[PDB]
Amino acid sequence: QKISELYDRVGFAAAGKFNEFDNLRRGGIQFADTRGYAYDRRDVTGRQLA
Amino acid sequence: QKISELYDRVGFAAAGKFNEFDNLRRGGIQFADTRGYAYDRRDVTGRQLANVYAQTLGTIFTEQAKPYEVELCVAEVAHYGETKRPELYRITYDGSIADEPHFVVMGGTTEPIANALKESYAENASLTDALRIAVAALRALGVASLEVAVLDANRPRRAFRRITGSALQALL
Amino acid sequence: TTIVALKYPGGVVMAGDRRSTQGNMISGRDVRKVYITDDYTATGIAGTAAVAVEFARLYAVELEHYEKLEGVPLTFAGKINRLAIMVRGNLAAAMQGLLALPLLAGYDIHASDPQSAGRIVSFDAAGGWNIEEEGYQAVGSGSLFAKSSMKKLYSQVTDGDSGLRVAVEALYDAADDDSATGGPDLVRGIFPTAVIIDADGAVDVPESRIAELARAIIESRS
Amino acid sequence: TTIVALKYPGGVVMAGDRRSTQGNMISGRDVRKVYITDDYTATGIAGTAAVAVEFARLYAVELEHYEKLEGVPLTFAGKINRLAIMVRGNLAAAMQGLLALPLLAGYDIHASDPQSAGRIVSFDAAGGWNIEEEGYQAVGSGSLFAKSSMKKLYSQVTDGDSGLRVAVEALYDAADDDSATGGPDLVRGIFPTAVIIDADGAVDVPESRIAELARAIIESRS
Amino acid sequence: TTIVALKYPGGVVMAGDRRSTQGNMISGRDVRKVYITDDYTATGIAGTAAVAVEFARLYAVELEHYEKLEGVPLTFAGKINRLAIMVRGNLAAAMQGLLALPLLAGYDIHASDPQSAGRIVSFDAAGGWNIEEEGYQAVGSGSLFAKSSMKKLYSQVTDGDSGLRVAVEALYDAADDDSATGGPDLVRGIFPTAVIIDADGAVDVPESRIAELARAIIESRS
Amino acid sequence: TTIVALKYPGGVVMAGDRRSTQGNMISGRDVRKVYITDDYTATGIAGTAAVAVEFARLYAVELEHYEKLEGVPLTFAGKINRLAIMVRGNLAAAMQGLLALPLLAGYDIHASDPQSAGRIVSFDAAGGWNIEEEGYQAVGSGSLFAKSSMKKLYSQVTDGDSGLRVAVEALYDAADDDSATGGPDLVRGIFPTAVIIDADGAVDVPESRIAELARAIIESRS
Amino acid sequence: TTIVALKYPGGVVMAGDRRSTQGNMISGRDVRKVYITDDYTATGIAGTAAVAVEFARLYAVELEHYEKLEGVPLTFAGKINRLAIMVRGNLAAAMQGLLALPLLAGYDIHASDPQSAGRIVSFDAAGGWNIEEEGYQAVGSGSLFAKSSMKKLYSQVTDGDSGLRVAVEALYDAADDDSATGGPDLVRGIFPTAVIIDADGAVDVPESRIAELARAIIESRS
Amino acid sequence: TTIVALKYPGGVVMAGDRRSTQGNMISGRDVRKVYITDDYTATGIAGTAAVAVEFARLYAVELEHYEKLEGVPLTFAGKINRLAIMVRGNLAAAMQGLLALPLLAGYDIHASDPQSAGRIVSFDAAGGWNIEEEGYQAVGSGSLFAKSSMKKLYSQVTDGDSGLRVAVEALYDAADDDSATGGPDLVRGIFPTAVIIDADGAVDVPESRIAELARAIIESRS
Repeated sequence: QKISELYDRVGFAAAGKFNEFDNLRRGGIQFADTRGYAYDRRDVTGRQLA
Repeated sequence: QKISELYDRVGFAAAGKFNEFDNLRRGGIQFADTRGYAYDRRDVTGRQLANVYAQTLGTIFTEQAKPYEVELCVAEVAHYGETKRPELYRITYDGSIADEPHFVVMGGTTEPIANALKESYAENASLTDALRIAVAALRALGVASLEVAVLDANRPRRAFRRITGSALQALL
Repeated sequence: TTIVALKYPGGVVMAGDRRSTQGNMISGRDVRKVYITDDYTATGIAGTAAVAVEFARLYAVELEHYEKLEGVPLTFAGKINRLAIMVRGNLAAAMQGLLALPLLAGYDIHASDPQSAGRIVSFDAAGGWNIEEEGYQAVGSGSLFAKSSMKKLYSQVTDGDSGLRVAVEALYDAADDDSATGGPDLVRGIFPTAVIIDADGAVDVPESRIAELARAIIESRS
Repeated sequence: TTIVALKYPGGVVMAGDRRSTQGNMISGRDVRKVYITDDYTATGIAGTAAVAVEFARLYAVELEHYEKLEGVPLTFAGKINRLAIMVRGNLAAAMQGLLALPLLAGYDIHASDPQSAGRIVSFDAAGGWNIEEEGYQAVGSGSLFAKSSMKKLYSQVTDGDSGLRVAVEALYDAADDDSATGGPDLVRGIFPTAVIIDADGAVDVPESRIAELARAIIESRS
Repeated sequence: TTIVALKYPGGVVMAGDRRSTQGNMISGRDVRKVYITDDYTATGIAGTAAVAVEFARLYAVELEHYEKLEGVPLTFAGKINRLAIMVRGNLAAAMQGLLALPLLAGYDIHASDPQSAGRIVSFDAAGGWNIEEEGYQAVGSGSLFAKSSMKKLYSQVTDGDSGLRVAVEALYDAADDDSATGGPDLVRGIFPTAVIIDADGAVDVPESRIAELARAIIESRS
Repeated sequence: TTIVALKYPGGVVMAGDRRSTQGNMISGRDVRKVYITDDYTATGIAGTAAVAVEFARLYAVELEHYEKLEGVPLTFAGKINRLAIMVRGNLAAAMQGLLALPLLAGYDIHASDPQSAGRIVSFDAAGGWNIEEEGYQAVGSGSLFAKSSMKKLYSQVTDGDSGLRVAVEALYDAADDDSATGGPDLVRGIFPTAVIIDADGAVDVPESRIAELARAIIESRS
Repeated sequence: TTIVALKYPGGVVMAGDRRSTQGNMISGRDVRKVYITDDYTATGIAGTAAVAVEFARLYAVELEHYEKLEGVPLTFAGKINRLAIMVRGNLAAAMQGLLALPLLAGYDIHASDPQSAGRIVSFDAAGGWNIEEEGYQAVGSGSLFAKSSMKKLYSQVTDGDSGLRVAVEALYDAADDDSATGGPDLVRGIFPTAVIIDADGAVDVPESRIAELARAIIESRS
Repeated sequence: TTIVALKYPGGVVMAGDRRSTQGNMISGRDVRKVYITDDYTATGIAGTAAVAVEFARLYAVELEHYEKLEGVPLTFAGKINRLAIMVRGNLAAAMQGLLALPLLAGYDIHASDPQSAGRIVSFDAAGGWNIEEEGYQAVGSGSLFAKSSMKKLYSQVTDGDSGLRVAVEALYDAADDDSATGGPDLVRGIFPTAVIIDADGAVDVPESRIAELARAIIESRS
């Protein structure tokens, strides 16, 4: 797949080499969860992730 | 050997340099057991394993000296008492992964075997017919020097099962 | 504290009282002890309030995290395991006094018979767990009175609503015989909280229904 | 020590006494225990004086730091969380005697109804927090007398000024029944400190207003 | 051990189990724990077996001794007092582990209404006593389960026989949830012992009646 | 708890009771304590329930893991060794109270004589092991009563079925003289669990057979 | 040490081993632990050797003293009581390590049925006593093995001689499984001692009979 | 436990009993305590069974490992040293109770006189060692009785067989005066184990020879 949920209201699409864009997908998922746990869900924004 | 059990319903075949493909075999066995212990047996899938090899291969090639002259095929069947189509994935030396609906051919000259299979393949062929088709397309041989195994979907837990010796001779 | 959970044909119900104390002193009149950790599991936690709310929060996060990574929820078995590992992790602090015990109610979508897909699971301080099969469970200081009440009242459970009434009554008897468990406060209008899980997921029982059941019980005893 | 906080229609008020002791010995006659941590929150801290002033300072720094990095203040929920994490961090030293408990008053700009956007939050030594909903809170050695005073006086609270008078009176009764809490010193002219937060932010009540209220109370009791 | 006692219209009934343990080891399968201390009082004793049998014996001796000297039995109040003084006397040894708690059932001949002349009295380790007025009492390791059973079953008590059946059932549930209390042994034919007191004095229930009641309960639960 | 194991001509049998306690309180009426770790070995574990189930699970994983890597199961000697090393590893926690002792039954396919290829192995808390050669073994709180029963009953063992009956009887006497071991519950229909290993592998005895044997014993003793 | 006692139709038999140890060291190969305290009672004592021999001596003196003063022996009940009071008197020293436990066998001449006038009585360290009614008893470090042996062998007891053989065998199994109990020494010719009591009083079994029984058992086991 | 070793003209002999206890309880009737660590050394180990078997195994491994790497066995001096270093390494655990003491018998092929190339070496818990020169040694709970027996019997030693008989007798006296040491079991046919080392290496004495010697001793003492 090339389209993915990142956080509650933040989505993600990519084009290129699957293993790499897929890897970024995972890294992005990772950052949001930890950030939300530390502060809160409504604090993670599409801007910070971008 | 070039065919191996990986997990309950996940099998593995390879072609290339034995020490390397053999090494991947071991790495794959390793990952599944730990994952199962942490979560459970039915959580390890052929897909996750197919993915791990590709990423590892790509990173390894980029940072290592010589690329692994290997070609991998990860196979998965459904569990006991469930219906689902067999899944075949082919992982190439660079990290590329391809989803195959019917058959995978690895190593040597793949064109003639792939074409012979293209004409002879039949879905829901029995074990004997699929063996005849596979040996025939492979010839494009003798009872000796053949490594044959199945992922028998009917087994309760461990699906992988080798077919060797006299029984194999009788079948062929 | 006291949290009861009971299966009924076709689902599971889980209710908890509202009091929180420090010694003999009543410190919280409206704590919520039963959370909806996911679309098919609710979790009650008895014990130290901090450790309790933290457990609930973190477990919900972990269930949903694996769900987002793998594209499919864990089986009920995996969920049981992760909760057990958390509980086992708090053991050192539980010996120091920060003990928190969870009671986990879920509805297995993968079970064979829908009428008995309900699931109740209980844990000790050492992380071991047990799948309850006599139809009900409870945790907290009032748990013994609640269980001894449900043992007698349980033949009356035939659906979602009767099961809910039995839950509320069991809580009423827990509170009636133990001072650390709060009963329905008719003056301030604070009633136990309840969660119902069936084939369609987990929903919070709206307060009015619990209010009516509690008033029916209270008038029955007068 | 004693720090009271109470909501009034449209805002919140927070007042604290001035004494600081060592055993039976009166060591500080003019300590300020209520800080304006930001444009919409004030923080009182009871307990060890060092740990208290440090908490207040560091928390203010952290709120404002995130505000400068992200270009927007945290929600009231995030603020509550960070304060709670600090408090939980001091737990080891609190068992060794260096305990400091904060009471956090804020005005939520994002709340739906402005007349009830006031917020009072209380913490224990273990970092757990509770959003007060009976309209008032207090902390310190005189807290019980202060709360029992406000329970009776609270129906008189109708605006910012009446709420301020009720705060000062509650402090007066705390001091009246506990020796570690200082009352209004008419001789030296030292009165409790107060902070008012409403839609327009947080401002310190100027001393004269507190002086007049205190003199009114003192003459009422004679 | 577990000894229940309940009033019924016109009398009192008192029943006790038969097991005696040392740790996890079952050492006595037929101990008798309920004595007829006199024509209108029976006494059960839970706790250390030696101290128990001694209490019962000595108390019976003292009641009858005063009766022979003065030509008239003590009032129920005097009996209560003497038992209490004995219990208070064993307190030093009870702290050393030799604790024995008595439950005293009697039928007051001097009471005004014969239908409520039944009497149940409970003691703590410190000699204080309490006249039970909710209709039933129990003592021993299974006492909580027995009381929680009788609370529900007690509306069925209407005469001597129904009261006896309720007693036996309460014992059955005590044993069902506690391992130190023995249930009816159908193999060896050993059943709880029971004493009935009414206007005509105290008589031991003959074993056959208890056997039939126990078999009825056991078949009801299958 | 009590787990017996005995060799019979041509195989081995291993049975275990079902109770699990906390102090005097019966907490589990249907625990399974005997696992089939592999096609030729079953493992019983007495002691702390958590540590027990964990041992069994992890050992099964390790046996099968080496089998998958090397393409051939370990010899019975290697299996004995790995189990011993696990047990030795839990020693620190066993001194802290989390003790778990395994009894390992296996059928050696490589032994010379098939009629005596059965194997019983016992372990202490310090990881030392011993190959039993008097034909039977047991572990748990009832082990002494079980062994003293099998010493007399063992001349009756002549095949798989007689060996099974002797196992069930030994369990019955363990439970008869110890309260921590549960006997056959005729009311709820819960019977000991049993595993039989012979030349063809390990199979669980289906419940009906154990039910009939237990009823035969119980009627024999009446 | 180990002392068994069993009733047979028409009488009672009481046998005891001969070893006395200090730690692992065998210090006495021919101690006599069973005394004839009077014409109808024999007394065995396990435990500290000094306290044991003293108990036996003093008790015999007291029985006979009352007999000389009153012209008639006490009833079996009185004897039981005096022995119990002695045992209760040694309790302070038994906590200090000087524990001695007696097992009392007697033949009641006043009983109604001569065939069941045999009597066995057991005591604990706290002076409480119990009249055994399952036909046999034992005391000492080997008592559990001896009782578990007699439970199986007891259906063979039909007269004085078969009862004697069963006694000797029970001792043999005690010694077989415990190292503090001596078995028949064939080399030095030292065998257990035995006393038989029936309608005609108490007599010591002459050594030859015990020698033959022991040799029969030993050849049976080879 | 007890392990004796004595030189005879032309060789060395080393024998050990078979019992293993836990407290007063006989737990193993056929343990082998004397190993052939290599073609010219045998090692006995007294003490904790686990630590003992482990020592023996690991030491044998190390001797043979150096032999494979260097193509020549260590001298008897090097062997002594390595064993000593192992023993010194277990010292921390020996203070905690896991003590194991080795007695090492060897035949030096490099010695000058073949008739006195026998070697006996004893160790303490602290790793120090001593080359025995009065002709014999022993270790274990019975060691003192064994040595005091060999001091008198040693003038009879003239060859391999007489030396073997003296060894067996010394063991017999150890067992005769200590209860932790097992003697020849004539009933089960279990006899001490023995190893003989001379110019041709180390061989186990076959059981029949030890059986005959033991029967000769036993008949001599009757």
